[PDB]
Amino acid sequence: SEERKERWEQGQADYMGADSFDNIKRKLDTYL
Amino acid sequence: LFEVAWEVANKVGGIYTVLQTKAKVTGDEWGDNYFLVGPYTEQGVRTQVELLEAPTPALKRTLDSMNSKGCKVYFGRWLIEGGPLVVLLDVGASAWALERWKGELWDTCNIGVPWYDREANDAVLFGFLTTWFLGEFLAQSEEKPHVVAHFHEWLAGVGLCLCRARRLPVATIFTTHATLLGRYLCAGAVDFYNNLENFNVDKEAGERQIYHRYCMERAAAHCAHVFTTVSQITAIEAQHLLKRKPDIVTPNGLNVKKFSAMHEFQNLHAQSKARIQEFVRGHFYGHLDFNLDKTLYFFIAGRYEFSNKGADVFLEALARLNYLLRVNGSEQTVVAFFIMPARTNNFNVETLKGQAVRKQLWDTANTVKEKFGRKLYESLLVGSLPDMNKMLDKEDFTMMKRAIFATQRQSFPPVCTHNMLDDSSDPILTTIRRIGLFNSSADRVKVIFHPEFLSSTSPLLPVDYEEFVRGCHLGVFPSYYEPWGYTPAECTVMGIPSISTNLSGFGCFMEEHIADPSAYGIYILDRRFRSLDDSCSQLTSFLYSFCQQSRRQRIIQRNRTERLSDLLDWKYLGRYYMSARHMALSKAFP
Ligand SMILES: O=c1ccn([C@@H]2O[C@H](COP(=O)(O)OP(=O)(O)O)[C@@H](O)[C@H]2O)c(=O)[nH]1
Ligand SMILES: O=P(O)(O)OC[C@@H]1O[C@@H](O)[C@H](O)[C@H](O)[C@H]1O
Ligand SMILES: OC[C@H]1O[C@H](O)[C@H](O)[C@@H](O)[C@@H]1O
Repeated sequence: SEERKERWEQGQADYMGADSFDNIKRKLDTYL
Repeated sequence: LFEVAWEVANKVGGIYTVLQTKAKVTGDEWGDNYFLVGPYTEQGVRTQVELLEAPTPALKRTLDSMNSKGCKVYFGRWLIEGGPLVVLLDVGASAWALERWKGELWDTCNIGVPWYDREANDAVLFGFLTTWFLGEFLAQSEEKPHVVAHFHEWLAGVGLCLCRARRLPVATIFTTHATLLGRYLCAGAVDFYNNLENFNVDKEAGERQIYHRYCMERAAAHCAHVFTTVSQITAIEAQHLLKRKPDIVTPNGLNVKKFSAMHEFQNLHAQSKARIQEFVRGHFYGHLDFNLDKTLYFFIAGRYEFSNKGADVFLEALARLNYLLRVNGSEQTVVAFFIMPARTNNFNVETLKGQAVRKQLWDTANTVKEKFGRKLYESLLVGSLPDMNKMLDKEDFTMMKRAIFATQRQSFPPVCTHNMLDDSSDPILTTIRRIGLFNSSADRVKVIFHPEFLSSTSPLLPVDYEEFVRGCHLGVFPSYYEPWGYTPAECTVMGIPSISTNLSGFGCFMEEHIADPSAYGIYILDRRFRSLDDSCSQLTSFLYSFCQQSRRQRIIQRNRTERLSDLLDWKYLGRYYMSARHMALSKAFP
């Protein structure tokens, strides 16, 4: 999803869409 | 041990002091297995660091394993003999491949830093370099030991996720000394201590920024094997905001300088106060209408945060105390210093000129002094007691008259020693001119704003920070939001009474460690259960109460305040780091 990459590169990210801490929480458990 | 942090070579109030004070004990108790990692800035950091580019044992393998591969890594001693073998990392040397590191961050943890702020980009680049160095060291050492990696602040927090992605077998400890989100909400003119569970972290993150920073901080807190915070109050917002309760509280200590005599700090205070008196005589030239033996030196230091370090309430209390001292017909005067770095261009002509005329008067008095001494020596050689009127002629009276006339001044002494490039927007000068304080003859309090850190090699005030603090009489730090508080800590270590707050880590720490505070010079000021006006009134009452006591009471109070240095010693406060390391070892591998 390069659109999200460019959007967050611009520095104005969304919160109720596909960019949230839920993904980080769900992927952090795989690293421990 | 790897105490990776961003402030190891560059002077910043936080991080730098705690690491510099801890290094001695943490190296003497453990040995040469202690390693320190930090950045490189072209600001003179190499002056304080004895770099070792040549190969050196105690991890000699990385120098000939990775240094000649497009990176830049040095080994240093810091000039402090606590055995701090520091691993210095250059930031600008390896910055040509930021795109691949951003892609690696996207693959690993969907994090990174936007190009708006270069501070966090430099922090992330330094984190990548530190992780490469640590991985290379593990590869070269055949993984024989189980080293412990410890991280400070978000400027070195990407190391947690970078190491967790690569599954490096190390014990991870993370210690945040300031939840920056709390700092930036407490400056947003919104109450922060009444409630903590009603905050929406994601909504707040981004309008004031701190979204990527918050995400990486919480990721580090979750993935770190051991999480730690500075004070008990720090853990409170950490568990309520980061949703990761610290394993143990780790209060910040200091390396107290023990002297062979108990009263040597009093002598240091006397000498430093003499130097401050010389500076005051320089600044208030032609206006020395107040007794200098009745002069008390208050100060508030630290970074230039107005509503966070408590400078507005201090200035309101100063104005109120001035009003009470004026209406009470008191001979006491109070000189209040404000050491808060704001960008300037240079000094103003008035302050340098004042120092110049002070020392010109010193030279003139010296000249008359040698002439008088020679005439007196002649008289004593002859054997006749002086009649005191045959010595001084008309010429030296003429030059004393000329010197006195030259020092006549009609304008009031300035409140700022430097020439700031934005005076119409400076909060301190704005409120100073609002509360009507201009170092006038009628004013009982005189405000001196020194918008720069003190240094021993300054054209005026040739005192470093510790000496100046030793010279003052009372350190007022009514900080609203700050995690622990170093300035009152070394104020009490050096014997100076201080005014802390119950919203501070130092104030909270000293609250339940001593029965009946404020009897040991720790004027704890309530800012949680009181309004702003009530807090200002209490600060004014504390200042006046300090003013009313005589010299003997001040000396006794300084003795009592100095007696509390053992509480903040790293010997007593270093056990929590040892416990944290033990928990990290137990969690990672026994
Ligand atoms: O003129 C100054 C004023 C302050 N400090 C240092 O700044 C630190 C203040 O840290 P604190 O925790 O009080 O607040 P911070 O400035 O870190 O937010 C102290 O350790 C001082 O040694 C200094 O070196 N020179
Ligand atoms: O500055 P003060 O509060 O008046 O303290 C006065 C000075 O305190 C200490 O430095 C020493 O005991 C000095 O001998 C004393 O003259
Ligand atoms: O908590 C430890 C100290 O260092 C932190 O980084 C903050 O700058 C300071 O306010 C705090 O008192």
